[PDB]
Amino acid sequence: MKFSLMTYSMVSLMRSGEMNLEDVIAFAANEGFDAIELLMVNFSRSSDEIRRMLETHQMKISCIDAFVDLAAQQEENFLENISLSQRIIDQAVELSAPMVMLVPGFPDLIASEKDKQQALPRIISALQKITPYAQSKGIVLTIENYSALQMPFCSIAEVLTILEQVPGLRLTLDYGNMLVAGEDPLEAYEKLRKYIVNAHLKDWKVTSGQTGTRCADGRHLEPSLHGQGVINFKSLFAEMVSNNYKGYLSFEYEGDINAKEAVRLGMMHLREQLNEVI
Amino acid sequence: MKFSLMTYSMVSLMRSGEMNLEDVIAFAANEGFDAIELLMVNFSRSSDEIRRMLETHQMKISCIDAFVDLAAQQEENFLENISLSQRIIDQAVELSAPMVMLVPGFPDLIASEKDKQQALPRIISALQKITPYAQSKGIVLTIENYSALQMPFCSIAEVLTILEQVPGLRLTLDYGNMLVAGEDPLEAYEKLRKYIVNAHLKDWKVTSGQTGTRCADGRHLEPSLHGQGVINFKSLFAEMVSNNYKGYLSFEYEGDINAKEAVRLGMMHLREQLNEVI
Ligand SMILES: [Mn+2]
Ligand SMILES: [Mn+2]
Repeated sequence: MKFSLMTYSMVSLMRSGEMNLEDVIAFAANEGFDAIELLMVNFSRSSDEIRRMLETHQMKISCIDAFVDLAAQQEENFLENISLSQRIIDQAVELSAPMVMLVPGFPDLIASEKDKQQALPRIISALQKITPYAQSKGIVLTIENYSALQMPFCSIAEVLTILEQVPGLRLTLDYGNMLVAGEDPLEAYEKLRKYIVNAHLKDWKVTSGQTGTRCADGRHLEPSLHGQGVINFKSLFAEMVSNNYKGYLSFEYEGDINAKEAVRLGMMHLREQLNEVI
Repeated sequence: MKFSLMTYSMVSLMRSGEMNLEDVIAFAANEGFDAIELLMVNFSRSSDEIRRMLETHQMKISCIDAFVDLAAQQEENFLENISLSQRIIDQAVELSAPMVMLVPGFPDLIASEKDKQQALPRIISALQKITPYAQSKGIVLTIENYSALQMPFCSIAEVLTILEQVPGLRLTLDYGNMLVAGEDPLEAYEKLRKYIVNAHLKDWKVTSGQTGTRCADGRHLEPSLHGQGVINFKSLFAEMVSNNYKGYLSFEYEGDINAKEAVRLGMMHLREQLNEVI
């Protein structure tokens, strides 16, 4: 039951220039994380440089995350996105990360029911091409269940449909995203357990006005510090220990509290809950 | 002073299957719009049937909108995104749309201040290749000022810096997005007037909790029906009339009110304000 810190959780401070990637790695080390989950949106940093930072701070990468448009209808773009996915797998090899997580589409690019219906077999086809490459390189490929419901990979049923058609594909369960999709997060873990090799932990609190995140049941949702919202982390941890889960628990925070403070506060809660289970 | 309906404003009902594209075109005609502004996320609709729908309902396309990653760091992907942009221009020719609007990056793909700095010259170089192609096809190419501030095309200064480096490039001014960026919308119009060939009209109201849109000055923002928020549309209309603006005013709504109701309500307000000017 090791914890990893998503670099995406620190994106506010990376965007302001207050933290660079090495600062995020050093902060993860200082806060007792076993790994980082590295969001990769370009290859501008050399592998040598990242490896140096990891060695300096005695840190590992548990998983590399990327957004890739595997729903692309244009053949040349679709093919280049499969190629980009293979480049990401190569980066995992170079950086000793055991796993990749792809978000295989973009919500603004699905603008109708027909678009969603067409995106699904396209995404499946792409993953059927990418996963064998990942396997040949010794890398575990996952997708994440998402929060924008026009994407055909949010509900338990949607993610199961993909996983059952892509040999060897695994799942990063974003526990909080399941709430947005109208699912019970614990039931999602139970139904998808055999596929779950990685997990994202984030929390939500209910609001009165629009947020750009409304779950299927109508409740307005705002990112919450972990333990201050509605997600029951202890029940998940109890089931995971019961089932001898061996993956990482990745800290995700998408809110507006200072990112370092949010990590310190939320990890206090998550560690307390895990200790109650252990 | 003509009005166009963004098909994006109807995206909720297209995603739910309640409206198809022809329904949006017929709705626009029934509500007295001169045109639609068509969001194009794929080429799956046949040009012949779109043209048929437009003739049936006596409607036009004022502008085609698309999202393309012109900041892509990987050369193969970047070149294919230039090619995709040229294909979008070809669709504008096939559909008799006189104008294209590109959103030239994706906010989740800019994860640091360094990424923003590197993205800007990349986007400019792409637009320097795409704009002569548009010119060769008689199409006016625009970008839109955006709302996620990690993208180097949100402030007045950022948009002006791009426009002044790309001969013939023009601007779709999203009046509400300027408010997100901490600018005065009317001042944005005044400073960018010579480039503005299309405009998006949307409104915002002020809220207390997290929304995924925080204005640069700290106010949390919620999509508003036009006239119920803080954007002064009459001042803009007065200046556009004084300057004899010849483009379209495009109706944008990103909120959760039923999309047909939102069009009817917001257009009542906007037409009243325009009538007060004339
Ligand atoms: Mn996640
Ligand atoms: Mn707009």
